[PDB]
Amino acid sequence: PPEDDGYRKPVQLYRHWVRPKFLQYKYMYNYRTNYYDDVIDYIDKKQTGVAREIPRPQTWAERVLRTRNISGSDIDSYAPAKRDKQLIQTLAASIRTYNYHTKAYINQRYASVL
Repeated sequence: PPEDDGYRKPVQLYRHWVRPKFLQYKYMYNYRTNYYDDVIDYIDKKQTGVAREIPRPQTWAERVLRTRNISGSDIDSYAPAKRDKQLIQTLAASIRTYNYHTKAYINQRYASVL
């Protein structure tokens, strides 16, 4: 249908007025920063003396995983809690190991006949 179209039509909707700016959206900024993050990281830690291999180019999915690694990890990090809670009862059992002990074996007699 849009073959004999030429241009993309003049201005419309003059009287009502629409189109507030909507100037910024977050993930677009994330993508823009993503396209340069690896190279800027490489260079600015290069002046610090720490070494890294060449910034191999990354694909879009690779870029998104990179972004999640640099952003999702920062916003989502709750590793320590359940581990120590689970270790709590193991330690409690470790104290509880007394259980009156005693009896046992390889412990009998006093004879010196060898």
